[PDB]
Amino acid sequence: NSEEDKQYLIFIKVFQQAMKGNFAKIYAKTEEGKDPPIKKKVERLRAELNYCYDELSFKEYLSDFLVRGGLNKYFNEHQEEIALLIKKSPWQEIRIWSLLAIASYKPKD
Amino acid sequence: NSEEDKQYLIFIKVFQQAMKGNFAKIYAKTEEGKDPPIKKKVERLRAELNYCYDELSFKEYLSDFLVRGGLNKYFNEHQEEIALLIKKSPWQEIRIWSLLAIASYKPKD
Amino acid sequence: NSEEDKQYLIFIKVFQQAMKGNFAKIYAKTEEGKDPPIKKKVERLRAELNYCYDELSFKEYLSDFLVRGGLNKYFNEHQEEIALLIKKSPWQEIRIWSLLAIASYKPKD
Amino acid sequence: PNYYLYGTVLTRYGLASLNHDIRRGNKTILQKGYWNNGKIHSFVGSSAIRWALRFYLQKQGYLVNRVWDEEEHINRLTSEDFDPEKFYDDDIFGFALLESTPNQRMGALGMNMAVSLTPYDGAVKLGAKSGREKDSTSLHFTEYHATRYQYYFGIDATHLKDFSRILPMIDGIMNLPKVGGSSNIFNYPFCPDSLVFQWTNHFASYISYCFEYCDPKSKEAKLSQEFIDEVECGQIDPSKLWIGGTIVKDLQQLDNFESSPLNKAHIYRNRNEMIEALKTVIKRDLGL
Amino acid sequence: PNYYLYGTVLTRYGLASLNHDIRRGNKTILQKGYWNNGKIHSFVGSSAIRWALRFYLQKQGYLVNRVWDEEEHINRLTSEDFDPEKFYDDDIFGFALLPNQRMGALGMNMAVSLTPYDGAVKLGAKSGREKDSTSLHFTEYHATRYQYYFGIDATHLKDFSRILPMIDGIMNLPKVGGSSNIFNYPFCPDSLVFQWTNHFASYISYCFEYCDPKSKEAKLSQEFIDEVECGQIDPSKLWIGGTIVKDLQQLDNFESSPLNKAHIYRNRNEMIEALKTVIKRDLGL
Amino acid sequence: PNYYLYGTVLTRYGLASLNHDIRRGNKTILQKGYWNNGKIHSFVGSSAIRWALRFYLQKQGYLVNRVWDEEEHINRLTSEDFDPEKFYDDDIFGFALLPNQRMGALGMNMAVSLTPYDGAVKLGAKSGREKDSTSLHFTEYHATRYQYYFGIDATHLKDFSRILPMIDGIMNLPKVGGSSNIFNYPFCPDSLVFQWTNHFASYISYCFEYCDPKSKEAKLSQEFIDEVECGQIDPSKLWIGGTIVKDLQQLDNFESSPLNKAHIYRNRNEMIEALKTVIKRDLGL
Amino acid sequence: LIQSEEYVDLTFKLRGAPIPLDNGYLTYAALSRICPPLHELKSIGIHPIAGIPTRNNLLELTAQSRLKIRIYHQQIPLIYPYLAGQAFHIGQNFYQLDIPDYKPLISSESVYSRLVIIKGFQDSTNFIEAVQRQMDNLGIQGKIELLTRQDGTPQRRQLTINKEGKQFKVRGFGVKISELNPEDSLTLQEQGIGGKRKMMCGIFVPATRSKEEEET
Repeated sequence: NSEEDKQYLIFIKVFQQAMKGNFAKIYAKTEEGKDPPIKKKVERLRAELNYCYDELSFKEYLSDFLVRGGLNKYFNEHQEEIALLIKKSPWQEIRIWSLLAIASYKPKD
Repeated sequence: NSEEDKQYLIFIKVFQQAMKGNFAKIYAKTEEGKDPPIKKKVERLRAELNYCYDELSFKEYLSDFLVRGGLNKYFNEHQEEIALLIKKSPWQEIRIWSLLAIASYKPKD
Repeated sequence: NSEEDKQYLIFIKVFQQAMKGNFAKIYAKTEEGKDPPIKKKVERLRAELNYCYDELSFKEYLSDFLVRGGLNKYFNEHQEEIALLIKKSPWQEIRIWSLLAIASYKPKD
Repeated sequence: PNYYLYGTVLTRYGLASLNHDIRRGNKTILQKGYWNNGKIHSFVGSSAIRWALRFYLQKQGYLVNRVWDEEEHINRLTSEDFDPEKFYDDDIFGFALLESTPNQRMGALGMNMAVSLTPYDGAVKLGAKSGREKDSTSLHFTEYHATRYQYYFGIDATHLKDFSRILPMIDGIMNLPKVGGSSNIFNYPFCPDSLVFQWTNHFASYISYCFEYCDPKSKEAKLSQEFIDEVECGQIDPSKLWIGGTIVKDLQQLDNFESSPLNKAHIYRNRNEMIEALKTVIKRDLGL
Repeated sequence: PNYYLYGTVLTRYGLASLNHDIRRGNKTILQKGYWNNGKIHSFVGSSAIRWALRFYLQKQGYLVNRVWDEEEHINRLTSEDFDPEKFYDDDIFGFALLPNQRMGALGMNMAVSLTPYDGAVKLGAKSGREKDSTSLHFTEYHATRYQYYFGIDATHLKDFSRILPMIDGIMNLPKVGGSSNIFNYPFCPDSLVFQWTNHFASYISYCFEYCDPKSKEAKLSQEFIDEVECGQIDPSKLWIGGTIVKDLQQLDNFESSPLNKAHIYRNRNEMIEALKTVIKRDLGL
Repeated sequence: PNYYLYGTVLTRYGLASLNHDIRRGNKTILQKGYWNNGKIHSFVGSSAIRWALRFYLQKQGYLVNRVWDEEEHINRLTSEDFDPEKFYDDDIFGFALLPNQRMGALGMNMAVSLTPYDGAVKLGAKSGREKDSTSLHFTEYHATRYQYYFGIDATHLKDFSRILPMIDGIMNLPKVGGSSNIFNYPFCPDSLVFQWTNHFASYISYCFEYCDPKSKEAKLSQEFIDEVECGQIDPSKLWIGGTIVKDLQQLDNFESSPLNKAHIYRNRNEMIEALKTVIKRDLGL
Repeated sequence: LIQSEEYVDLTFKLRGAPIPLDNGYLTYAALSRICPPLHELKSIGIHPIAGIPTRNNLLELTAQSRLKIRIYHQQIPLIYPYLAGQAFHIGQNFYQLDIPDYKPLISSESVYSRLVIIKGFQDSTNFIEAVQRQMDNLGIQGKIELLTRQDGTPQRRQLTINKEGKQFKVRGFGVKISELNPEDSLTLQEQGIGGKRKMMCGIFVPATRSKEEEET
């Protein structure tokens, strides 16, 4: 319930879909007998997320990550809501939401 | 409400329309039974957006992008304020908005 | 058990699994010596949790720690409930629950 | 009397990756935080400058309790009991022997963190271990920053066990060795290029950070309008003000400079002449 | 006495694509960033210059630990345990293993383009047909002269005589960067400003500047000339040479200027010989 | 010892349209950018010149891995595995498939027009199937001489005798660009400034310049003459031949100038023969 | 539908500080100072700069704002080295020009001129008969229409020549011309009408600009 909570939950879904897309891209990148990353790419994503000073940089990285994720439906249905949520709100809060999505993305894969 | 977000939203919409026109132009470019890439087009757009190095770069780039977008109705009703928003505001913020528009573009087609 | 009690227990289990992951990471990084310290890790975690002074800093640290934990199967099974509980509840109560989870932790034999 | 030597020194323009933060991932980040106008500036810790001053004191002879090995990268103490009367470093920087003459000393030098004059926007440098083989320690990133640095310090000269030890400290501030950082790939000389020193006998300074930028992405540096207003209004006695460096040219190019009270300060374009005059005044005042 | 050799090196004019940013997509992005007066300048990393110096030391037969294969394009270590006493590269550039560490006697800063980077992207198509990933491509190049600043702590060297090969390598620097097949950019100095002094203070870092934002002409910055004239930078310790010598001598009142008392040689070899004689005299070689 | 052949070659004056940029719209625009004095100059990619040299190697009968069909316009490989020992192509230009790779002895830079681009454009009517329609499109042409800089690492060659065919190909360069070269522009040298030395440093990168912005004759840059006079460039290692020799010999004080003792020949072939004799003597061929 | 030969449109991307809406002598003098040969040319015209209107009588330069020059395609090598890549100053601001692009001269049934100046003709009827006479000299047939404001009055414009200390007053009309056929349309586009062709007035352009000028 509550509009803010629904927006937060479906933004978590958006971020989880984006990480699914990025992880699929990494899976496609690797070849041969080398073991494709699963956990260390998550650690890389964590390191890149914490590497974020001020706002401009974090929003740039978040937008780049979302685009690199590729196709996603939760952002498809909700354009205005997530656009306003990302444009507004402190960047630290959005980083907290992104980390919370990271910690709970894995049930998908 | 607080019409800055109105300008942000119709900027997103005009960006989505312009990119759709560009994907249509690329569809016109390709020929014969090769499948016209769609995800690769988005990847190419993201890479070109990240190629810029402030001010002149990405400003003439995004102006040319909107121009090649074709007949954009919302742009026609929103020439002046979109141009003013382009001239003002930091360029990295414009890049963030463009990347968000890319991430939220799909459900048109 | 009420739904609030269920979510509280799931959060305790989530935090315990995150501590399991962090301590396993420390064990792997500090295999040298007679044995990597365990009490020192708990003291470090307690000091870092008590360092937090406001909601934003504490929730940032909590999300960072939870992601550093790893898979966190209890968070896999409960995206929305645990995410809403973390976002909504006052940070002092979440710190109390986290410290209770720390106290009620069993290192793997 | 209680004489204090306050001063703000501005470094030279150059790529600087002097002070870093927690290792994080593959990217070494600078020590940065909000400084002015809500913009993020890069910082150099004052402990780095204190270490550089200690190294200068060690290199130019002198007696220092802490001796940097410079070969094993280890610190050795000549005497386990700190003696500020004999050793320069104990007298100047103080000590604190907590493990369990006084065991603690407040030191005569007080420094503040060096603040980049220019906001830190981007400036991440790609680094590769090269070769054809790749591994975990292959692709790394290092943050740098093309800016001038500016720090503020204050000396309680009367607190020194030996009053003459202030002169080597000024010499070290002038000919400062490398400040801790990646000098292999980012060699940043920390020698001053503009000085605003004040040799007064009261605690108020008002000269903490007198340098401010223009055109925030440029190497040009000017004296802050607040400092000039402080000088002109009557505060900050010009006879106690020592200004030296490349800021002298900009100060002299100002309109109505001759009529301004700033003209009565000790202004030397050559830093060596300004330091010599200031040391002459210090020796006269301290009875050296 | 602690002796330090500081120097700013200006390269020749040409089309340069030496250091690139992260490579993905169509464009090979030149390593660029902000510089003086707030304009984008192309950069060359100091690690590449250090690699070039080490490669020069290898090619001249000096004993080094790391050896460039030139066939496998990998780095081989002659000895797993670094020994600065025996190996030139370990003594000069230091090492880190993770004594297993050494700070090295050479400290070098990143190379900065004299001229701001405006445009000049190159077309990289590969013959005809089969338009694969090796098809239409873009490469960024810059037509400018790069400038870098270095500093040597001579006393820190295990063998004091090793400074001379370092100067020779700085003179005859091998290939720097990667795009040598299509952008052959010699990195040998054409203008030099050296300072052989016994002070930690250096005021010669990045002393060159352009006269026209789009021209190949180079000129010593007015700040450096003011520094020399005021009294700072002892002219007896200043060594200036190269094509900047002509411009310096065409200046008015040059004879009365204190800059005239500096060691100014139009021929870079003569400057290097005189400076090496002074260094050998001072270091007891 | 390590031996290097550096050289700047100046082409003959004539109408030029080579290595065009993106053919956007109807116009075929030249590849142009900024050069000295901040003026627009037309460029020719060095990849085209390398392809022309490789084509010369193929045509002369030397064994090359890559063979141009000249009819199907498809590049075919004699052997999938690259063997620089046997193939001139792999020995000289290197290879990379992504010893799986080789750097290659030859290193070049883009050819730069001597005079600034005057902006001249030509009107042409291309064929059309719409009822024999003719559409007017714009093609840029530049009437100028191009100069490019190349560097040869003779030691890096697997076979030391392969340097001579490279010099012959540089002298007798085939058509550059191929179909894109609308006006047949001979890229064979008209004036040469070569340097056969054993040092990495070269100061002959772009030694040519124009007396007037609209002229069909060339002059050596005053910087190069100063470099020769001061003593930086050893005259015994300097080779000058072509039309520029005629202008040089008319200069006053030429006999007293250090430029005289350099190897200077009016005829390009005589200078090439003498340089090849010197190279064979030094390389032990 | 016919692309004119021997005549092109040299377009330089223009950037800088906002400029007066009536540049005219300003831009012409700046270019003449940069390019001495531009003064002695005859059959050359400078296009009115295209940018949105700002406050006062100023004009703000956008990314689509560009300096466009109509010139004989064989006379480009007389002004290209002076303009391509160089910079000119209007007042105290520096404006930069990049490598120009060539645009062909397209034919159109209806052509527009934002300003036409004829010496000694200030009223509408005398101006109309003067433009008819000028058509007669060049052998061009068409119907003359005058651009109107929101009130329907024929539109007048003023050119301010700041020659020496005194400032000068030269004024004219803005006409819309149709029924030309492609050949005469191209002839009028190259030749222009009236005087002051280099003075950012008297040249022609399609009627889309006519409607756009009519809007505001």
